Amino acid sequence: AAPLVLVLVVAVTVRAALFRSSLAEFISERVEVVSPLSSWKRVVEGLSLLDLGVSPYSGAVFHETPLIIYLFHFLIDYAELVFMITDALTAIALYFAIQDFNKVVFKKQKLLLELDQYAPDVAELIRTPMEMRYIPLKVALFYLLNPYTILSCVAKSTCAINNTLIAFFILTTIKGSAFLSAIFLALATYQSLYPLTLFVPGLLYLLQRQYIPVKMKSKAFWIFSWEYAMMYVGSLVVIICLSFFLLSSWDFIPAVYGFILSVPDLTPNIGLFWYFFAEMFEHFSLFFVCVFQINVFFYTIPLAIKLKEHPIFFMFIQIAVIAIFKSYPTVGDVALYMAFFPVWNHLYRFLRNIFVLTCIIIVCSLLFPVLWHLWIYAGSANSNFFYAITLTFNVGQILLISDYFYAFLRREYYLTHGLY
Amino acid sequence: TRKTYAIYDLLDTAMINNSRNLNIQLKWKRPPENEAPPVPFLHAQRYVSGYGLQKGELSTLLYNTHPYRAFPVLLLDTVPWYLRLYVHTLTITSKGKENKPSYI
Ligand SMILES: CCCCCCCC/C=C\CCCCCCCC(=O)O[C@H](COC(=O)CCCCCCCCCCCCCCC)COP(=O)(O)OCCN
Ligand SMILES: CC(C)CCC[C@@H](C)[C@H]1CC[C@H]2[C@@H]3CC=C4C[C@@H](OC(=O)CCC(=O)O)CC[C@]4(C)[C@H]3CC[C@]12C
Ligand SMILES: CC(C)CCC[C@@H](C)[C@H]1CC[C@H]2[C@@H]3CC=C4C[C@@H](OC(=O)CCC(=O)O)CC[C@]4(C)[C@H]3CC[C@]12C
Ligand SMILES: CC(C)CCC[C@@H](C)[C@H]1CC[C@H]2[C@@H]3CC=C4C[C@@H](OC(=O)CCC(=O)O)CC[C@]4(C)[C@H]3CC[C@]12C
Ligand SMILES: CC(C)CCC[C@@H](C)[C@H]1CC[C@H]2[C@@H]3CC=C4C[C@@H](OC(=O)CCC(=O)O)CC[C@]4(C)[C@H]3CC[C@]12C
Ligand SMILES: *[C@@H]1O[C@H](CO)[C@@H](O)[C@H](O)[C@H]1NC(C)=O
Repeated sequence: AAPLVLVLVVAVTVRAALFRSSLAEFISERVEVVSPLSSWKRVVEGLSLLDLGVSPYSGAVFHETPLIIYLFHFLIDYAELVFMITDALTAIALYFAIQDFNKVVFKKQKLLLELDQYAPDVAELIRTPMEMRYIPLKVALFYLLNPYTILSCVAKSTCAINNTLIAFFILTTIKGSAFLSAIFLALATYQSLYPLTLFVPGLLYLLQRQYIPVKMKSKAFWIFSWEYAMMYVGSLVVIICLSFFLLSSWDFIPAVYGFILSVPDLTPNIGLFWYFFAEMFEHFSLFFVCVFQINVFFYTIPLAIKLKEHPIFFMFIQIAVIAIFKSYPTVGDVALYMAFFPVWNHLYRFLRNIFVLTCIIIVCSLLFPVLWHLWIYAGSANSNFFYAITLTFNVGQILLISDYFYAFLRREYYLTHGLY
Repeated sequence: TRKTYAIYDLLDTAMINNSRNLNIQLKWKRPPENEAPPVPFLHAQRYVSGYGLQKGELSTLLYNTHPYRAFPVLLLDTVPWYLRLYVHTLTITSKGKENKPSYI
């Protein structure tokens, strides 16, 4: 579409202008924008180490997967072009996924309207094609022009690549394609361990699309679930075994996954793990790290229980929970679930506490660089200031996500029982 | 350099014995600038570049004061684990142009 092309052009131009600006070096070194598993300097360092005959996983600077090193061995040049293309590809995938999802949900709404399953007078809550016309465009616009995404791609972080993988998983899941969805979910789990939680939303959406009732007594559900699980596990096993042969050693598995799961760096971030484990008694370190990494995988099952028939909202909430409670969170990770906000903007009337939470999130984001500079360079602040900013930012994120969840539940209840 | 030394053989009775102690007195003051010996051909200094508590550089200056002779040097650096180094940023610039170490 013409507006999509215009948005893509604007985003690419802004990214290129910031690439050629003098702020590229400043952005590239931001702790909020880059992470120990996603910095570009570490990609360059791990590529340079291979030229010396030293395995890049023998040090403590390089923590990226062999696929990234293979991609950037050939594409060490045109890196900014690579990252701009990945951002544009993520926008395109999200656009088409949401465009198909709108049609699917409109067909469902028409079905329950014909069956008169809704309340007698819920005309205001009824979704119309006019209101859904520009939702796919706004989804791609909330991602391309998000300051978080612009910073994350100007800094040349692989977070953009992992976001592209998740977006393509969403697109393939929405467009059937169980095979391609499994491959893309395996690729997303390869880069970061946490995206494996999206297996349940993907399976639920595939079952709903193929019209298999999700019942314990049902056998078609078990057959399809087994096929999808085997496909996912095989695609992950094949990727692991193949990428073993790049350096003919298994040392990448520690340096990536043990790093993700054990949090050895303790380097400042927007997350909640950096200080908790810097200021921590060693008696309970193992117990608390186990609890904190359980926290991410904790909500997938109870969320599947409540949201069995609403798998896309379940996937959005899961992406948000991953981005919030990841071991090494990034504003780029946060920006992936803020691309879904235009989808759920029909829930606005039931949204409490939206202005305050948006203001808090904006304040925390703008205050991250200022308090980081005061702590690190000015020297007039402690780590306590940055810790407080991370606490407030994550509380705002959590309350915003729970607020959208509450609005969704309110709309479902009103549709089922009757709005006054 | 050709250096002249004065030897005080303590094993010689004709120099020191039980009847007297030895107290060597040397007259030395800082020589004027004209009489100062030439600076040694090799000396080095080390320092930290930058400010803040996030990033920096460990810079080493290696001085070759010989007017016409160039000699190899062997630099050994041992940096603790908390100062994470990036070897792709290692630059050796002599006389304003890049220098390629013979063995790294
Ligand atoms: C660049 C380095 C730091 C920059 C920091 C900026 C990053 C902020 C990025 C994301 C934070 C956003 C988090 C909440 C997002 C809310 C999503 C959303 O769309 O909610 C929308 C609600 O929006 C709001 O309520 C928020 C607006 C109120 C306050 C924000 C505006 C003032 C802030 C501006 C400050 C900067 C101004 C500078 C020049 C612009 C729903 O709208 P709708 O549903 O389309 O309405 C029609 C109803 N049918
Ligand atoms: C590989 C996937 C899983 C993640 C990365 C996204 C790719 C689908 C994109 C991102 C960057 C793209 C590349 C960006 C630049 C180029 C160079 C282009 O050729 C040139 O411009 C070379 C000119 C010359 O060498 O003289 C050919 C396409 C290619 C390889 C692109 C191929 C597709 C790539 C790898
Ligand atoms: C992705 C899911 C489906 C599991 C797939 C299993 C195998 C493809 C991989 C996953 C973890 C791997 C293991 C991870 C760690 C090691 C230790 C490694 O020994 C070491 O060099 C010590 C490393 C260390 O502990 O620091 C030998 C390979 C091995 C057994 C690996 C063998 C291959 C394994 C079992
Ligand atoms: C692609 C996915 C599915 C891979 C799944 C495998 C991981 C869950 C495994 C593979 C290697 C494991 C790591 C291998 C080595 C260590 C070091 C270990 O710390 C030690 O050095 C203690 C050693 C000892 O206890 O004797 C703590 C667990 C940890 C991080 C392990 C955590 C679990 C890891 C990441
Ligand atoms: C991989 C997925 C599919 C399973 C769910 C993962 C988490 C719910 C839990 C399960 C086991 C836990 C791990 C069990 C053992 C260890 C070793 C432990 O090693 C240490 O003691 C060093 C870290 C520290 O003590 O601070 C670090 C946490 C870790 C990786 C744990 C991190 C959190 C894990 C991965
Ligand atoms: C050694 O001893 C003799 C006897 O006391 C004394 O005359 C002589 O001066 C001593 N040697 C020196 C160097 O003074």
